[PDB]
Amino acid sequence: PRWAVNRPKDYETGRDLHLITAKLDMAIREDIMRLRRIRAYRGIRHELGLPVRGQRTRSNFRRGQTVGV
Amino acid sequence: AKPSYVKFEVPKELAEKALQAVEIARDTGKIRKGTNETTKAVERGQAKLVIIAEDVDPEEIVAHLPPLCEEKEIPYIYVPSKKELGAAAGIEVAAASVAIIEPGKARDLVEEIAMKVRELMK
Amino acid sequence: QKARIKLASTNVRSLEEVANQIKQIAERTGVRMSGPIPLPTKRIRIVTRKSPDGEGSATFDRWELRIHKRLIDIEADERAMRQIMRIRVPEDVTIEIELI
Amino acid sequence: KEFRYRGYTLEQLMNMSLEELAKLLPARQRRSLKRGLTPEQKKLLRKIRLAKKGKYNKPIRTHCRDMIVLPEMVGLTIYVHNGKEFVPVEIKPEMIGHYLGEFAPTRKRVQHGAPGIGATRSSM
Amino acid sequence: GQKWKLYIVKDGKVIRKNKFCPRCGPGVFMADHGDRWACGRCGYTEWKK
Amino acid sequence: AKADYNKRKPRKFGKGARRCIRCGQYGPIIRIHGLMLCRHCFREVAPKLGFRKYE
RNA sequence: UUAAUUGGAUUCAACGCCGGGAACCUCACCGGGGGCGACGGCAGGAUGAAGGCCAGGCUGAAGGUCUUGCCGGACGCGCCGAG
Ligand SMILES: [Mg+2]
Ligand SMILES: [Mg+2]
Ligand SMILES: [Mg+2]
Ligand SMILES: [Zn+2]
Repeated sequence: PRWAVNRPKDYETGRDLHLITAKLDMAIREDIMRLRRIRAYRGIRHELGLPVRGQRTRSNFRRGQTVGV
Repeated sequence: AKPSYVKFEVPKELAEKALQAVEIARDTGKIRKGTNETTKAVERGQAKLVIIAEDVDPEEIVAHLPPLCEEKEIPYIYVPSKKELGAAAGIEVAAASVAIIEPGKARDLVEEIAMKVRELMK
Repeated sequence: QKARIKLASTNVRSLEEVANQIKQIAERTGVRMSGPIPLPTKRIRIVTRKSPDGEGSATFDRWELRIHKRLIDIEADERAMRQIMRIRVPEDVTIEIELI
Repeated sequence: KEFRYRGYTLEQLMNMSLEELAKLLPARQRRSLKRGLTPEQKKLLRKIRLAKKGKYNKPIRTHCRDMIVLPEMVGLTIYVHNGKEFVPVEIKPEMIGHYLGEFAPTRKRVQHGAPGIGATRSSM
Repeated sequence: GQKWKLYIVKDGKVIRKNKFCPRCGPGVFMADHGDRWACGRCGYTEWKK
Repeated sequence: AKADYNKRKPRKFGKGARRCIRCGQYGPIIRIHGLMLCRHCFREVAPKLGFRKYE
């Protein structure tokens, strides 16, 4: 069925495709690069390494070292 | 209209029936002043007693009622002065034409003076 | 040929008085009346915070309002129908009559 | 290396009815178009079409951050309010199907300073 | 001041340059837009000659 | 017109569509069984309405 | 940190608390645009106050303002007290 493939309604050809391994990786990278070129909000969030889907960042998502006073 | 417009003389009876016959009708009637407001009134025949004072200069907005006198019945009289014209019917300002429609108990004198003006000059 | 009467009030005693009056009216006449059936009570419960501000321990009020009900069936007899139509109920009792 | 959105060139996208185009956008945009445009978006679209016709040679400034980018808007420059100012956006073909507000950030990037008094248990 | 003119009025004949609204009666006057009848209160898209 | 710049929009949902009938406050409105009262106002008028604290 | 990231509460007895799960409203913050002075009086005002509008500019959008002229008839924040 067409609703089971992992890339339906392709952005370039418009068809329903299933990708594996290197082609899948390069397709995902291309999608993120497209978001970055047009300077969209999600592209900036990808560039800065910050949560993309609207999470709060004051409490969790902490990855670093303690800063003293 | 304006004293510098020779229409006829200044009868005392015309003033008596034009000025002293509205105070008894002011409390039992309506008043519509203003040349522009009355112009629509006379044009559609809304007015009933048109007392045209000779106080408005120049002959710009006043040269509309005499030209319209022959177009409708327009029972009209003339007023000598304006200062008490507004006081007689209206408010403490200078009045140019106080039109009263359907006055109360002001029929005999107004009708007689209207007939007198009809036989006087039209 | 039968009438159904529904009674509801927030005071039990007034409801009992009205029911007893209807019962006696039926008794003083030749007419069969199914006894007053007690329907389940309505409870309206509201729980609220007590303090106006938010400081201090949290404590709650539990307010409750109770509504009692009764059901009476009687056969339509004009001699008995007029009497129950003229009985006067207190202002805190609701009555409704229908013919089935 | 040209631009194609579902296998369609830019010209083919230009000569499409609004209903035809909505079948190619994602679900959210299709629903938004299916419910019609708000009056403010109607006025903005009128100004855009007037500019395309060769009239209205003035900057196009707007408050409508929720307007969906359409193919006929490609090539213009629009100033979208971000809360205190209008920032310029140059529409590229790959922006079809996105909201305008996606290109006008509302917050400034954060550069942390030294933690102050009360930032740790021992600093109070 | 005073705005009552542009109506062709001579010694005894009064005619109005500005017509009245067909929705209303006489006395009301339109503007002088020249493109169309402003009508003052109702508005008309007529392309007055 | 100048008066049009003082009238509010007639909303039908949201916190702005409901006010306490006794004090006019927005927010903590009790909507049970048609009551429209603040949690503050309901405490001090509950006995008059016939409510009681049985337990 | 920021244009603003509204404010109250700091041991038990502050921190899923203010019934606080805020897309608009809520809203108290930030950027921008409009509106409001019963009642007394002062300039003013039917030779028309105060007020309202077809189209078109300014504008995020707006008779809000201006352009263009059409309306309505008795009050009057341009000024002082007061609300
Ligand atoms: Mg909560
Ligand atoms: Mg929420
Ligand atoms: Mg909000
Ligand atoms: Zn309340």
